[PDB]
Amino acid sequence: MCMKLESDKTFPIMLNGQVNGYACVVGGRLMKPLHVEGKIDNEQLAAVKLKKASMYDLEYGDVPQNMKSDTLQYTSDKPPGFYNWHHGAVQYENGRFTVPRGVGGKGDSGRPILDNRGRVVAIVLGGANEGTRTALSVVTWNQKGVTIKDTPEGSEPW
Amino acid sequence: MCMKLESDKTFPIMLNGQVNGYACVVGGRLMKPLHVEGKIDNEQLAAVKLKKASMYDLEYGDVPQNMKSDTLQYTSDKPPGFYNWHHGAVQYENGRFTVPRGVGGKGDSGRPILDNRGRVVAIVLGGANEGTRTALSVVTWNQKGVTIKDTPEGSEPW
Amino acid sequence: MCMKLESDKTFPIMLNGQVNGYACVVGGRLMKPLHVEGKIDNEQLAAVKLKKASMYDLEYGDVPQNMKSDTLQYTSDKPPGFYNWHHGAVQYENGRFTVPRGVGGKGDSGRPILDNRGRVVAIVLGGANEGTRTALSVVTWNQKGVTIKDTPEGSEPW
Amino acid sequence: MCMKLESDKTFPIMLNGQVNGYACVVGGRLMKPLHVEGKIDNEQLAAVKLKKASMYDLEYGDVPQNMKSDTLQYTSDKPPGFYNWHHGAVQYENGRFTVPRGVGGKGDSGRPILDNRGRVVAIVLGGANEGTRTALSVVTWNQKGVTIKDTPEGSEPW
Repeated sequence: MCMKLESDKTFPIMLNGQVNGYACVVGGRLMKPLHVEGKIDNEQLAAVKLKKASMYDLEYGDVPQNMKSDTLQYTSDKPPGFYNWHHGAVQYENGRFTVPRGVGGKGDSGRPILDNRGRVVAIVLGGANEGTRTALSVVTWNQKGVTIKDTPEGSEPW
Repeated sequence: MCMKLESDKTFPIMLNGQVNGYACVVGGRLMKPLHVEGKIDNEQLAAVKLKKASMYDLEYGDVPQNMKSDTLQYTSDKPPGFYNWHHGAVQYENGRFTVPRGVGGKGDSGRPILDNRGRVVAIVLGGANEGTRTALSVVTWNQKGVTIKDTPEGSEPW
Repeated sequence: MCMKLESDKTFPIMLNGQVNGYACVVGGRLMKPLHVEGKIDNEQLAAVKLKKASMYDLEYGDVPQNMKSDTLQYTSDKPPGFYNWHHGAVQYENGRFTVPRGVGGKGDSGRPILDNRGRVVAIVLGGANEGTRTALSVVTWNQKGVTIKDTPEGSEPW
Repeated sequence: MCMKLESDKTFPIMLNGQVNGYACVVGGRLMKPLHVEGKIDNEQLAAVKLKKASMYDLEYGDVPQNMKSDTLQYTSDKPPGFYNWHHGAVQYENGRFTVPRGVGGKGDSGRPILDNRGRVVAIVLGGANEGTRTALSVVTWNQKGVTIKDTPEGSEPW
């Protein structure tokens, strides 16, 4: 469903032995979290220059020679309820994302959140424990279309 | 229906003798009426510092970790029609909330008013007897999402 | 008959370790033993002031607003013998109270004795010890209606 | 199996909103960890005065009346492996207590490891994920029977 579109499209961040985060291409732009250290695979886009965003906890750069294809696409249209994920289902309510407790941790701090049509609405960065379902510190796009970072209080980077 | 959803979300307040008004938790925020005195039953949120909002007759505060299973999402979208309720059914004809004649009484002045899909649109404070189908004063949200009061006539605050 | 009627009428006293006595609501007044120590349950009824009658080994006070359905009227009329009781049956032969040996004991100081019509007739505070029929030191009401203290020799209060 | 066996003996420790650890009744001793902060439940086993250890990261005391039910015999007679547990089965291969991946989180820092005959063998404190399979820092009893600590490298309390 969602994993068949995310696979071979979202690229791991190797810390020389284990994955630390994930890097994703949206709109022809490669981006990966700033707090995640390591080297991304495949030589065709591992040498891309990334510039810091600091406030968004992201580093973004343009992937070359394949911007026409292999684009996840992004959309600000976010009707609440039942968005899919590589770890199952996340729910949208009151301007905030919720995931079941327990799932999520280190190594999952860069995965995108897709739609029913393979469209990205989110790039997960961190999470905060909220008792029964944990919230997600995440960059999204508001109604106008500008990137905004939503952080629940006390959110570690998973 | 509404009783099942409001269970384990609506926490009554006792005056150390008996219940004198419920307290609601909406949007990750506890709020109780100003005129309701006494401590609340659930001791986890009985020790939270509560800020006065005496224009709206509510003490409000932030829940510690009950963001899910006490969310009880609110929306300002209130189409005219019928809404479910703790006791019976309420209606939003002509921009006001009216209950049947005999229902409603002292000690029952914190009850939320839910939607068809279980979204709180109203918080009951008091009410007045406008013949049959008595209206009731209530804290709601306008079109822009800003909290307002609706206090019709000489509504005795129970 | 006796077990159903004494339910929600005999209010246990806790010394924060265990039940150690019963406080009884009769005639529109609460009364509990002096020699029992701890905190009465039913926090509505725990907050009332109790004044001491050291002559009858009691603390008595006015009950809260629950006038109706919580009277439990007492009877000065005492036909001899065959009275029901919480732990069994008592007897009123020769103006004294006799029980089978082995009943009662520490932690059971304050349970009432009911008549055939369910009206309370006696509230025990301790007990003597005869070989077969154990005696009970008790607060009863005289044939004129004035309260009296019937205590046999060697009444262990427990 | 062990879930029913250790029930009503493994008393949880409150973080004032949830459970952050477990306490054990071993040989009349109320054993709870020191890093697990908060208030222990009940009142019979909560009002006692505990004495810190700070070398084994436990705290101990005595029960006043519960000796009839304070029945959890500790035993150092320990063949290497195949021991039950609250969650699964633990293995003592190569002189080290071992568990599969993942299981064990916050709220699970104080529960005993039982024997095949319902005897307490170990009291878990923390763990580390390294080597072939993850290992546990735990307080146990050696061959001579004196209290001993076994701790891996980088064994933070989960």
